[PDB]
Amino acid sequence: RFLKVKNWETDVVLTDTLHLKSTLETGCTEHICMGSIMLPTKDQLFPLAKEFLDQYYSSIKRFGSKAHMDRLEEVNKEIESTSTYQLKDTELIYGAKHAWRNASRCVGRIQWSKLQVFDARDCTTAHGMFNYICNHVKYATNKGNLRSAITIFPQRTDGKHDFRVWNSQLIRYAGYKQPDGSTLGDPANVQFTEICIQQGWKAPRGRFDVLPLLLQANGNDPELFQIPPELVLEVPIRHPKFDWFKDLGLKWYGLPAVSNMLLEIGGLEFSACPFSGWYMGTEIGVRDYCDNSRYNILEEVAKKMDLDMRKTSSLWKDQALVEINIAVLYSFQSDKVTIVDHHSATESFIKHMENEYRCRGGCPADWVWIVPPMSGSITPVFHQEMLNYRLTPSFEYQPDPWNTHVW
Amino acid sequence: RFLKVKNWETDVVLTDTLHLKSTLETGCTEHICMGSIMLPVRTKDQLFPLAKEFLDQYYSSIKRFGSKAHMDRLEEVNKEIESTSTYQLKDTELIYGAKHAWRNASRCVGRIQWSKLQVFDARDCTTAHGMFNYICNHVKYATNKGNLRSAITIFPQRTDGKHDFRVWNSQLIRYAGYKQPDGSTLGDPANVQFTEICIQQGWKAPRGRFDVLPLLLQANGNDPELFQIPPELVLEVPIRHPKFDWFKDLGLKWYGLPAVSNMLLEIGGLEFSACPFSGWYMGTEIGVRDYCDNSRYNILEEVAKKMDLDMRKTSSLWKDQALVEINIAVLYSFQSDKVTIVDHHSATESFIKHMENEYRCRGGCPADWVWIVPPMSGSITPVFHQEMLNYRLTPSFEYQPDPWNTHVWKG
Ligand code: HEM
Ligand code: HEM
Ligand SMILES: Cc1cc(N)nc(C[C@@H]2CNC[C@@H]2OCCNCC(F)(F)c2cccc(F)c2)c1
Ligand SMILES: Cc1cc(N)nc(C[C@@H]2CNC[C@@H]2OCCNCC(F)(F)c2cccc(F)c2)c1
Ligand SMILES: C[C@H](O)[C@H](O)[C@H]1CNc2nc(N)[nH]c(=O)c2N1
Ligand SMILES: C[C@H](O)[C@H](O)[C@H]1CNc2nc(N)[nH]c(=O)c2N1
Ligand SMILES: [Zn+2]
Repeated sequence: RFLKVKNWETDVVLTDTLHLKSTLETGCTEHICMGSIMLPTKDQLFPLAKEFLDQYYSSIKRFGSKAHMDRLEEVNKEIESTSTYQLKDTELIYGAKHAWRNASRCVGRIQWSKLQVFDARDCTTAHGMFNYICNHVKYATNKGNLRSAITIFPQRTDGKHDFRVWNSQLIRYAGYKQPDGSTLGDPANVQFTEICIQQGWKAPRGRFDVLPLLLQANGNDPELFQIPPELVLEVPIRHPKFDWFKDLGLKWYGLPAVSNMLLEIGGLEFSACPFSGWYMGTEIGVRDYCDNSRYNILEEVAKKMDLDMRKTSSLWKDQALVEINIAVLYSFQSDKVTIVDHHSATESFIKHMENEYRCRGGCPADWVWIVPPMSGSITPVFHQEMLNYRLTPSFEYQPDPWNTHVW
Repeated sequence: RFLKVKNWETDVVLTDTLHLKSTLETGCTEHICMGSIMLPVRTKDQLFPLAKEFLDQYYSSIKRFGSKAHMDRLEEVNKEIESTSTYQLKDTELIYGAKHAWRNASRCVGRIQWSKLQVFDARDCTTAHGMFNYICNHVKYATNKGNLRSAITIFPQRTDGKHDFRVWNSQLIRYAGYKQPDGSTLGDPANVQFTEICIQQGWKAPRGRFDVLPLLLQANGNDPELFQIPPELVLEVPIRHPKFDWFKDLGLKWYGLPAVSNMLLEIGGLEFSACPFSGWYMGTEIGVRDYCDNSRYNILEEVAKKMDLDMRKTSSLWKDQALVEINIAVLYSFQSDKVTIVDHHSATESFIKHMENEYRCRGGCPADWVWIVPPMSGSITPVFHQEMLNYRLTPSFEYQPDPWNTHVWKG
């Protein structure tokens, strides 16, 4: 029942008891581990609400109090009569923060309790969604001094009136297939860009075109909105040593903001809940720039560095990778836009894990995602055993709405 | 039933059926994943089924399933177990079994090579001196003056668990470690405990930074005995850098032959507690782990100091810069000395081709992503982007606890 995790660098051993509260399935079984797979009614709703409210009242040291019992009574009456219920503001804030706390793939959770929650449950139209999202963008960006935030649109009802942000992130670049076979812009976004144009977007047809928002309110057909250009903070990428680096013409945006997940709190489902923090540098320098399926820039940089590209064993890919990641960090830091390096972020996560074991009895963590995509074992998380399990409140991936939607 | 894995870079999707042949447990449940946990006497009753499963697999592989030879071998083994409580593998079976234990090793990125394994049958061995001679021969054959050849030496199987053959060393070749009164460590800090055991057993320690440890060998459950591998059989590579002439004066070297000696080989329910095996290094093992782990030789600072990197803030990525240069130096040095080594790009690319082939001909390839992805430059290797399924197939290699914890000292 009680499980131990060992750090092999320090010999520190921690005991996990929190996993006993896990509810949902991992995808693994006693016969098969799926650790590396990316995607592994009134009757159902009351136990979910009760479980949540119990943890909430426990959190504020009022478990088994009259107010605890009265709220449980209130919620039960509301579900029986209306088939759902509404969260109190205090409950919504607690829930959003805990969804982040429970996000096993997130290295940045030392920050979990510092989250600004924007209650957008009074929103009714796609134009309303756009205004809420602009305000989130401006608040979170804060002229480069980034602040974590989430904006929460109305919860699911019958499932035919969902609020959804069609975009995977609030800010991303367009991709276009070229009449010569190559891709201009971000190849990740070709399909979404096409849907945008199909819905009327006038595409600039450049390499770094900020995509418009496609917003769905109340199960309606999604609508197109452009984020005011002056709210989208971008960083030109230069290198502190290589003057030629700026000539690659690279830039990235300052605000990482995931907009396609589903927030579950107390059995209630918030299908539009865009949230934002700040970048860890490797996301941009390793994945966005160097994935073969993305901007794929390793060859160009290595050439400009005049490395021997004839043999893999010269480690030319590795040398150029480090330089790209040095450039990303330098550029953000020079322009006073919040960023964290992978050494700093992983060190903080280990401290967060220790805090969580001490105060909560554990911390669900997914090693496959937590270990950075470069220099893995020179970061402390590589050497740390982690247990992965699912706790609620939670964030869950949801499929692209253009698969599901009927026009 | 069918399980799919996807490659997120190529969109190639593969379908696993081989997982249906798995019966042993992973550590994981529907409620918890233990994929990053390093560590997640048989009765007759349990032995014949295991022997039957194995022999069925072997006879299928030689296309003789259900033959008279297959049926006669089943009867022969059944009678041997009923009568003696165990059985002996034919040489052909032992070879097939050792190759399949490697093919099945989900943490091994080098498995494209699995069918090329030289098997040394040491089941006639009776004493520690006998074990020493067999291990010396293994080292010489596998080293092959730098042109490394994969091999395994298999000592007698477990009988009652009171007469185990064991190599106490975790690898045939490793360097000593010495803890100093001031808390600093000379040599490899991973080996301090074992080094103290060797000294207690009578080893005269040179007390330098790269002293090759002696072998500590246990035959037939007896107390282990110390033996020094002839120095002329231990091939080493001094580490230098192609551009940085100061790299040589760090005084680094490493041994050419990686040889794991602490694992248990299970074939058909039989347990081979002493089965040292060897291949060749992937460079990152040495350049990333052995040299740069904080708990090992821990050379990053000294290298970065000599490179004159900005060390006041981690965001200069000085650790990452020094890491790459160290790994270039390891590959360069081995290559210049004509000692077989593989870089992480080549090894992972070959692994993906191996895995795809296995899906096509075998219906699967169990793989442990946490171990298969290299400890540097993870996402610029193709394995990072490849979904994997981890499950346990037999024959297999299993970790066993260090024998000094469990040994009954005879005196
Ligand atoms: C404040 C700074 C933050 C940092 C440095 C950070 C860092 C990261 C990183 C590096 C990842 C892996 C992302 C990837 O590889 O795509 C991640 C994932 C994730 N983060 Fe955090 N994060 C931060 C804030 C937040 C916030 C505010 C939330 C929610 C309120 C959050 C929830 C999540 C979730 C749910 C995932 C998994 C996403 C997915 O499945 O695609 N993070 N984070
Ligand atoms: C021929 C070249 C080979 C290469 C490049 C190679 C590469 C590797 C690497 C990089 C690892 C992870 C090592 C670590 O992090 O400690 C590994 C693990 C492993 N290898 Fe291979 N290997 C080779 C040959 C072999 C052979 C000949 C066998 C057995 C016959 C074998 C069986 C295993 C096993 C059982 C593990 C898991 C070890 C453990 O749990 O400690 N390998 N290999
Ligand atoms: C298939 C699938 C499943 C899943 N759960 N998730 C995905 C998104 C992928 C994961 N890996 C790359 C891409 O995710 C891109 C988004 N990255 C995270 C971030 F940049 F948006 C971010 C960083 C810090 C804070 C913050 F709020 C947001 C795909
Ligand atoms: C706790 C625990 C469990 C486990 N299964 N295993 C360990 C050995 C660890 C794994 N990671 C570092 C160390 O293993 C060190 C040995 N590495 C493998 C090698 F170098 F010997 C080798 C390389 C290529 C071919 C070959 F035949 C041998 C510890
Ligand atoms: C197949 C494998 O699970 C996949 O490539 C994962 C690996 N680890 C990751 N880790 C993070 N942080 N983000 C990712 O997108 C991925 N991708
Ligand atoms: C805790 C974690 O599982 C551990 O540090 C693992 C990670 N991946 C590894 N991968 C390899 N090849 N070898 C190792 O020793 C490890 N160590
Ligand atoms: Zn698992």
